[PDB]
Amino acid sequence: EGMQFDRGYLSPYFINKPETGAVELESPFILLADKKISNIREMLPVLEAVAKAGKPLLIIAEDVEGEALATLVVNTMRGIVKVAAVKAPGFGDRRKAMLQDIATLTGGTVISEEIGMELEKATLEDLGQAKRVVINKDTTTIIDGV
Repeated sequence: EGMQFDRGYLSPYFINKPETGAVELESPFILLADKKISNIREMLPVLEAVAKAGKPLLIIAEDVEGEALATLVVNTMRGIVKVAAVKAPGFGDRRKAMLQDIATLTGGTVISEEIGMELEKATLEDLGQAKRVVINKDTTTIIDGV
């Protein structure tokens, strides 16, 4: 089964499983960010972290756009980074609540704009973990969250 929400990849170029036509990440770390990520400079700490741990990264945020989404995608296409990004589900307080539920499910911490919750201060410990994540055009599924 696995927890599944109605939000798909923010880019088909995150697809790493041709035979499926979808994104499939094994033993991924999951960044839960209740905010819009537009600058990759802010993402570097987490990106360095997952790379050192040798695991791919799923990003679930209010939105991943602009330069951050572009840079992320090109580097994914080039095989330099192992990531997939999707929008958090819901709107208003529902978004926050669902992000927290996913956080609890995966043992992660929801990064935000609040003091001490900055994305640039995020560590491997703030990331949720799951056995596998599957993302297609319409949905994201988190399987066996720690």
